[PDB]
Order: sequence, then structure tokens, then C-alpha cells
Amino acid sequence: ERIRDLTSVQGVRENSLIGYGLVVGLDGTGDQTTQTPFTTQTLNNMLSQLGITVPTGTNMQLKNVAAVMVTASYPPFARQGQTIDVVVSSMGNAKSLRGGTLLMTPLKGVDSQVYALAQGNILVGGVQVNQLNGGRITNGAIIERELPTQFGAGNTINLQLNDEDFTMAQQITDAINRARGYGSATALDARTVQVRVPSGNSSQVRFLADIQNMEVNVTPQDAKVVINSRTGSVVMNREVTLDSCAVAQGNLSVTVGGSLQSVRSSANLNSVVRALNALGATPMDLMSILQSMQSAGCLRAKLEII
Amino acid sequence: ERIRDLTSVQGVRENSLIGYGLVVGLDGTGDQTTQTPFTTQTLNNMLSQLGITVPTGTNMQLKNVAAVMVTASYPPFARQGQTIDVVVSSMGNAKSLRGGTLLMTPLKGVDSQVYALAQGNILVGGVQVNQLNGGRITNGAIIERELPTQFGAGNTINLQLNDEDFTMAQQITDAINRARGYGSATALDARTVQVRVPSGNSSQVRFLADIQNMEVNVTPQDAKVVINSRTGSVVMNREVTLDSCAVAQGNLSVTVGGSLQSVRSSANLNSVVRALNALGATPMDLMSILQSMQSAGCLRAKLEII
Amino acid sequence: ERIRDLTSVQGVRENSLIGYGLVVGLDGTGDQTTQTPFTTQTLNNMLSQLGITVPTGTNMQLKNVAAVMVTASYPPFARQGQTIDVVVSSMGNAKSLRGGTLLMTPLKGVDSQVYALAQGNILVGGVQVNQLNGGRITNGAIIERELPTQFGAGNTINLQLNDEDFTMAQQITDAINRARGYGSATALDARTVQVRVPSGNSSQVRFLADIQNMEVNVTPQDAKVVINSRTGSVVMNREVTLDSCAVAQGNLSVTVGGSLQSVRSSANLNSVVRALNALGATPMDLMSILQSMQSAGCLRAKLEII
Amino acid sequence: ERIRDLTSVQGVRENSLIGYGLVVGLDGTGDQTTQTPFTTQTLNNMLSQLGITVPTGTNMQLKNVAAVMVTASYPPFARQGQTIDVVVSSMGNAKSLRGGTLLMTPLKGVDSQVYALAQGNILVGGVQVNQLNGGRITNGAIIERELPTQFGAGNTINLQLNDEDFTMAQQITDAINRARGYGSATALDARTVQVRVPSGNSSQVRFLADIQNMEVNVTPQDAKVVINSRTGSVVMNREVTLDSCAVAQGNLSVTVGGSLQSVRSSANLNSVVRALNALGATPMDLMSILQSMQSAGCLRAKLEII
Repeated sequence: ERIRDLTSVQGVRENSLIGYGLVVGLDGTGDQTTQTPFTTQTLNNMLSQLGITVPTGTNMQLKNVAAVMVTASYPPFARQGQTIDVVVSSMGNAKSLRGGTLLMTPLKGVDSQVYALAQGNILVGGVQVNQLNGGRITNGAIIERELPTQFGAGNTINLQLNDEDFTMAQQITDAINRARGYGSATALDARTVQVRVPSGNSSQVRFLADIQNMEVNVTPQDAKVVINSRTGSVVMNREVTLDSCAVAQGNLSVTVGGSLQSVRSSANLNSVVRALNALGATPMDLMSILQSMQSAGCLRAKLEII
Repeated sequence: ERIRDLTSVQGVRENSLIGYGLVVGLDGTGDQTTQTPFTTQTLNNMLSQLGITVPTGTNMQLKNVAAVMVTASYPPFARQGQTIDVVVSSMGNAKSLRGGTLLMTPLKGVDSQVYALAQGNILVGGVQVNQLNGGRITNGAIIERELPTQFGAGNTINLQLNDEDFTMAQQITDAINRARGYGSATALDARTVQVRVPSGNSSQVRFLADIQNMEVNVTPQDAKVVINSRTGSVVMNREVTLDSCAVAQGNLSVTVGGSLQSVRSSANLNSVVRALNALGATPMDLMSILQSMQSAGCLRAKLEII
Repeated sequence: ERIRDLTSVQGVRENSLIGYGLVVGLDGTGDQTTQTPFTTQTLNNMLSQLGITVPTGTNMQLKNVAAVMVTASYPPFARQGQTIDVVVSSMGNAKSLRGGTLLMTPLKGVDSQVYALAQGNILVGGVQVNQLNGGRITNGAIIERELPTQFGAGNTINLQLNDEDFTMAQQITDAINRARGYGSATALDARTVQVRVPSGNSSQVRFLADIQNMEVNVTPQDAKVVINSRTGSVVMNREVTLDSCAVAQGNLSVTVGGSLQSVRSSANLNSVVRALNALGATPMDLMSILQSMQSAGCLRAKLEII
Repeated sequence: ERIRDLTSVQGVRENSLIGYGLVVGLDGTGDQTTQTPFTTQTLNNMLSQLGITVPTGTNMQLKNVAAVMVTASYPPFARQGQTIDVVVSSMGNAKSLRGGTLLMTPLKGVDSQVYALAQGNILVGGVQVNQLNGGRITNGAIIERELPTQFGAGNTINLQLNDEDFTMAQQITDAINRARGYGSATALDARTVQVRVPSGNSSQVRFLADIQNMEVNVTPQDAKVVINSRTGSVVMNREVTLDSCAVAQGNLSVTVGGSLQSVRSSANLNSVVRALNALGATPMDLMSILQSMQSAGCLRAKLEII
């Protein structure tokens, strides 16, 4: 696996942008403004900013405008000329956003500063039906401000691991130590590896580029079972080991001569799958069987309800 | 890939224009002015600007006029004689904009200055039905003001990368360094490359023209999976690697002998596709299976809900 | 079994994050705001933070917004640039969260400090139906604060065992003592093993990485039976031993010549399963039979109602 | 039988944790808050702790939240980083807890101190129907405080027997005396055995580990019959002896020539079963027959109504 596939850089981080705006067009299917006054209020605010002053007492029963919230994603090292994608989601009573247009929404971050301006056409999908109050605009926001970053300062860069592991951190440190000279990398914990980098933006970029594509062997992570129980999904890891036991579950019986099937000890994932398949059960029954076994041991893994 | 296909220029940036206007004609299907007084108010304002003063107390039940918002796109280095396309979207209660005409809308930017004037005929499309409250006018706006730009000043131009990558930035810098002499380009971060350019508009334009068409080999970007879950779409990258595991999902069973299918370790995208296809599942089930696996590792990629 | 599969590290611990937020989009199926005023109140608070001040007296009957609680999981040694998964669960009257979007929720820990900010798109599953008021966002929260940790201090690390056992702790201590020199590890109790580690983050990480993958033979844990009685599941351990007895249960009779079946003494799990299967009973009857036997001895194991 | 299978250690004891919390999601099927005001009150308390102050006069008719009680199990020698399973049970009017999520419940012991914090996803089972107002979370609570224990102090450890017996205590003491030197173990009563242990945590752990796996022959415990009479179960011990008698029960007659069957003297459990089976009776009749015989002697065992 490449280093980039399991590790992020300390200075490279993403930021979240939010904003409020209006979507026009829509072929009807807009907000019922009698229940969403803020749509009309913000439309009037925009019109006043453009040069039209609507009288205070007005019906304002328009159905081609929907008030929406836009979520963006400030990319690392973003420049002013860059364009980023945005997600537009209806707020009030809008039935659909099929062919609407966003109107210059100023996107704001955690520090309440306008970082981008979003405007574009919504794309939504055409029984599993599509979500038609939520759309995406590709390159629908233009950045206006730059985050001051500390990349290229000092001489230590923290490669931050995903899915923390002392062994994986040691493997990454050793791989970098073989590639470069002695003392190039040093593991700080199960998640961070400090690499000594020369001063200067260019040389740091070159070193990170060389490091990122580098291949590292992945040690066996952990015996882990994932039970969702909300989407009816069960996933078992490669290192999951199963211990000999006996399981009895409602309405289940041996094929053949009754209930209380036996489960054999199995050190391989294929053997674990075969043993759990001999115990004929649906995934819904499988979750209960797995939890009951884990309560008694009998399952050499940790199961997480996800 | 050409440099232009993955990189923008620092001085070359796009601006967003907005405006409010009226669309006339429409074969009925206009605004219900009893619920949208601003349509009548702005029509009266336009008539007064033309020389007709409507009395204050009037019925104003006209159905051939629709109040619309126009969105434009100020192109880089735009001149006064240029014409740009605009998007016209209904505001109030208009049923359609099939054959309407826009009436000299002054388009405004973020700094509230009129940059273009938009006037033209709307084009809209003729069960998947077309959006007939949203249209486009080709060359429907004429520019009137020029943005002061800093292009051609100094001696450093920032080639700004899309889809930030330290390796891609290093590749671009190295390619430019091979093409030109030493020190021509220098990577500043994962997204910016500073190229040293001679003074003068003509020589900067020549250098950028020569650089833009240049071919650069694209390194493997990243193992990444995209799940939309709103349009029912799943996309997997070329570098997505799949680790051996066992997956159980509701109503799914081995073809053949029951639930809890096995997924083999696979380092190739074709092998990943084959392994996930042996697990017979619809895309809706595939999203849940992929998320559950990623929770347990078992999927050597990062998945983003888009 | 690997040491990592049955032991956690003292400094490596997980923390729980909580937060409150809003989900927008949803294709209707949102909160009935007449019964959940806090949804509208917090939406108004967010709008005021963005720059829109809704009047106090408003209908606020919007059905595209659902108030939700987000639960996160602060990983050990977490860095600021890291992203973690979150679980979004509806609070009020929301019918579904099929295609919603979370809006910058500040996640808080036990000490009431904001540790992460959560924003992303909800994924929910497509008779066993899926839970559609509960979803998960993968990498849907970005960390903002770092827990001060004491890892890499002192010279003693406590390997903490899961499923406490004096014999297992002694086995782990002995295995480490064979691998390293004398006095490297010392068992403190049935659950803790103190390993002497050299000073420094790098060397502690290296020692823990070497120790974690190490194989240790697992002694027979304990004779234990698990009865759930809520999911209808019975699990029996490998060490469960069965003593000779006679059992009579309602509507059960010998196959063949009446009630009061006999159960033979059996020192093997397979023989125990055969003896309990000769007594033809469903798991529901099996729980009562097992509890009744345990009341009389006759069952060389402890049974837990789980 | 291993010593661990019939004996607990004096210092090793379990503690019970309790807590109150909320479960969110649930696909409706939550509390009817008009009859359970405490659900809304505690939700408002949590929101205030998060930063949202609901007005005092509110409808609060939300059906996605259920007030629950969580029961945990503080394991012996528990550390701060450990995770333990919890049981979540509905309190008010909740119809189900199918896919809910627990929200940071502080678990409390007998001394009213917070010992763990519980948060996670509930797992419940999918005519014998499952209990869907009661679920379990695996590793759903993280410990925060450590019980001060006296293990490793003094030089005497009390092996405490389950199912008290003077003969079993003597057998355990003799077995330890053969394994170690003279005076190693001394029986104090029918339930306690004092073993002399050297000072120090490490040596006490080693001695207990060596002792725990040791095999000891189990003497015949006692002639005992268990009648449940609530689940219709009758269990008879291995030492149950039956004396010659005559029994008459309603609607029962000799197969063949009428009522008042004879029961032969029988010193073996198989012979006892045969004698009671010749008397053709259902378990319900068997309980009455056994109690009536025991009133007259005729049954060389003690019967307990369980």
C-alpha cells in the first residue's frame, strides 16, 4: 500500500464551509412561503441589494423560489481562483430542486468569515427514488480568501496515520528510514510519525512527493467484526478466529438432529465462514448469534455495533 | 495530460454576475401578479423610465410578464465589446418561459457595480420533462466594464492545480524544469507551482501558451470510492484495493451455501469488481456493504458520501 | 492469538463525543415543527449566525429539516487534521433521514469542550426493513483539539487484558519474558501486566509494536453458558461439562417410553451437544432445562442471562 | 473439574452499575411524552448542557426518543481504558428500541459515584417473538474510575467455593496440599479455603494462575430434585434414590389392572427413571407425585421448588 493511502500530512487539512441562499426556477415545487417567511424576507433583501424595494405589506405567495443551505469543502492550500463543488439542500417546504439555480451565496467557515461565493445550476437525479430536495453543483463556488498555513516552516512534518496502530507506525518509520538515511523518520505514537524535512517549500514538497507514493507492507490489523443492525449488514475481518462452541437459536435446527448446532474451532477466515454457514442462519439471526458467542468468548475478535 | 487540463493560472479567474429583470411574451403562463406585486412594480418602474406613468391604483392583472433572476459569468480578461451567455430563472408564479424575451437587465457583481447588460430571447427545451421555468440565452449579455487585472506584472506566475497533490505538483515542476532551463519552476505546495516569467505581457503570454499544451504523466492519484446515495451511484477509483473479508447482507445468499459470502483479497480493480460482483448485490445494497467493510478495514480506499 | 487481540494499552483509550445539529433536505419526512419547537429555534439561531434574523412571530411549519443528535468517537492519539465517522440519529418527529445533510455540528466530550466539527451527507439503507431515522457519515467530522496524553512518560506500560484471567495474565507475562530479557514484564493482577519500557516515544512505540503482533497460547478460559432469552439464543463454551441427570419438561417425551428423559455424563462438548440433542427440545425449552439443571448442579458450568 | 470452575477468589468480585439515559432514532416507536414528561425534561437538560435552552412552555410531542435505564457490570480489576457491555431497557411507553443510539449515560454504583460512561448503538433481535424494548451494547461503556482493591496484600487468599460442601472444600485443600508443600492450604469452612500466598502482586498472580487450572475430583454432591412448576420442568440429580412405594394419581392406571401403580426400590438413577416412567405421567403430574412421595419418604432426596 502507498503511504498516501493510509496517512495524511499535518499541514494538509480540510475545512468546512456553510452558507444560506435561494434557488430559483424549479417548475413550481418551491417553498410554501406562507409557512416559510424567511424565503420571502431574504428574497426581498436580495432585491433591495439589487435596487428593488418591495413594500412591507405584500402577499409574497411565490412558488418558484426555495430557501436552501449550501455546504462546501475548503480544499487544502486553496487559491483565490479555484472553484470547488457544493451541496445544496432544501430548508423549508420545497417539493423539489430539479432545475434550480443558486444565487451568489457567501460561504462561511467556523470563524464566520466569507471564504467562497457559490452560484450555479443544481443537478439532481432523474422502488428506489432519487432525493430531489438535495443536489450538487460541480465547481459551483469560487474561493475568495486564503487560509494562512504553516506548511514549509520548521523541519519536522507529522505524517498522521488513519486507523491508529503501533505496528503500522513502526512499519512506516522503518520504510522511510530504509529509503532515506538514518534519523529521517521517528515514530511518536500509534498515529503520528515525525519526519525530518529540510527547510524550504520546494524541498519539503519534493520530499513529501517522494514519500507519498512509496509502498509499505501492511501488517495484520486486528480481528474485528462489524454489525450494523440498521442496514442488516455483517462484515468480518481477515484475522477473525472462531473457537469451538455450541449455539442454539430460535427456529434453527441441524440439517441432517435438532437444535443446538455445533461450531468447530477454526483459525482461518474461510473455515470461519464455512462453520458459520453450516449453522444455517440469516444475517439478522447471525448478529444475535455472534453477540451471544462473544458474550461467552468463543469468537476471537471484537465486535462493534456500527 | 496537458497542463491546462489540471491547472489554472493565478491571474485567470472567473467572476459571477447577478441581476433582476422581466421576461415578456410567454403565451400567458406568466406571474400571477396578485401574489407577486414586485413584477408589476418593476414593470411600472421600467415604463416610467421609458415615459409612461401608470396611476398608483391599478388592477395590474397581467399574465404575459414574469419576474426573473439572471445569472451570468464574467470571463477572464473580458473586454467591453464581448458578449456572454446568461441563465434566466423564474422568480414568482410563472408557469413557463417558453418564448419570452429579456429586457435590458443590468448584471451586478459582488461589489454591486453594473458589469454587463443582458437582453435576448430565452431558449427552453421542448416521463422526463424539461425544466420550462429555466432557460439560457447565448451571447445574451454585453459587457460594459473591465476588471483591473494584475496579469503581466512581477515575474512569478502561480500555476494552481486542481485536485491537490504533492506528487502532481512535483511532476509539473519537473516537467517545466526539463522543458526550460534550471530554476524556471518551483513547487510551493501541493496545489501551487511558481514559474519565473519574464516581464512584459507578450512574453508572459508566450510562455503560458507554450506551457499550457505541454504533456505531463499523471501519477496514480489516490484510492477513493464515491457513494452518492441520492442518485444511487457508486464509483470506484483505479487504485481501489480490496482486502479479504466476509460480508453478510439481508436477503443475499451464495449462488451455489447460505448467507455470509466471502470476498477475496484483490490488488487489481478488475479483480475488485469481480469479487464484488460474485457478491450479488444492487448498488443500494452495495453502498451499505462498502461502508460496513470500510468500518472494518477490508477496503484499501477512503469512501466519500457525495 | 496475537497480544493485540486480547489486550489494550494503558495510554491508548477512546473518548466519546456528542453533539446536536440539523439535517436538511430529506424529501419532506422531516420534523413536525409544531410539536418540536427546538428545531425551528436552532434553525433561527443558525440563520442569525449567518446573517438572517427571522421575526419572533412566525409560523415555521417547515418539513425539510430534522433536529438530530450526533455521536462520534474520538480516536486515541488523534490529530487536528484527522477525520472520524459519526452517527446521526433523529430526535423529534422525523419520518426519515434518507438523503439529508448535516450542518457543522460542534461535537463535545465529557468536559464540555468542542473537540470536532461534524458536517456531511447521511447514508441510510434502502419483512426486515432498514432503520431510516439513523444513519452514519464516514469521515463526517474533522477534529479541532488534541487530548494531552501521558504516553511516552515514565518506564512502565500497563497492558490491560480483556476478559480478566490470572492464567492469561501469567501467560502474557511469561511470553514477554521469553521474548525479551529477564524482568521485562510482571503481572500485577488478573487484568494488568506491567512491562518495563525504555524512555522515549520512539523506543516505546517500537517495543509496543514488537509486542503487539506476538503470538501467545490461550489457556482454556472457563466453562460458561450464555442464555439471552430476549433474542432466543443459547451459546455453550468449549469447557462446558455435563453431569448425569434426569430431566422432565412439558410436552417432551422419549422418542422410542414417556417423559423424564435421561442425560448421560459427558466430559466433551460434542458429547454434551449429543446428550442435549437426544433430549429433543427447542431453544426456548432448552433455556428452562439448562436453568433447572444448574439449580440442581448437573451442569459443570456457570450460566449467565445476557 | 478445574478449580476455577467451582471456586472464586476473595479479591476478585464483580460490581453492579446503573444509569439513566436517552435513546434516539427508533423510527417512531418512542415514548408518548404526554404520559412520560421525564423524557422531555431530560432531553431539555441535555440540550441545555449542549447550549440550547428550550422555552418552558412547549408541546414536546416527540416520538423518536425513549427514556431508558442502562445496567452495566464493573469487571474485577477494571482499568480506565477498558470497555464493558451494557444492557439498555425501556422505561416509559416506548414500543421498540430497534435501531436507537444511547447518549453518554454516566453509570453509577452503590456508592453513587460515576464509574463509567455508556454510549453506543442498540442491538435487538429481528409464535416466539423477540423482546424489542430490551437490547445490549457490546463494549458500549468506557470506564472512568478504578476500585481500590486489596489484592496482593497480606499472605492469605480465600478461595470461595460455589455450592458449599465440606467434602468439596476438603478435596480442594488436599489437592492444593499435594501440589504444593505442607501447610499451603487450610479449609476454614464448607465454602472457604485459606491458601498461604507469598507477598507481592507477581507471585500471588503466579500462584493463583497455577492453582486455577488444576484438576480436582468432584465427590457426589447430594441427592436433590428440582421442581420449577412455573416453566413445567423437573430435574433429578445423579444421587437421587427411590424407595419402594405405591402411588395413585388421577386418570392414571396400570398399562397391562387399575389405579395405584407400584414403584420399585431403585438405587440407580437409570432404575429410578425406569420406575418413574413405568408410572406413565406427564411432568405436571410428576411434580405432584414426587411431592406426595417425599411427604411419605419413599424418595431418598430433597426436592426444592425453584
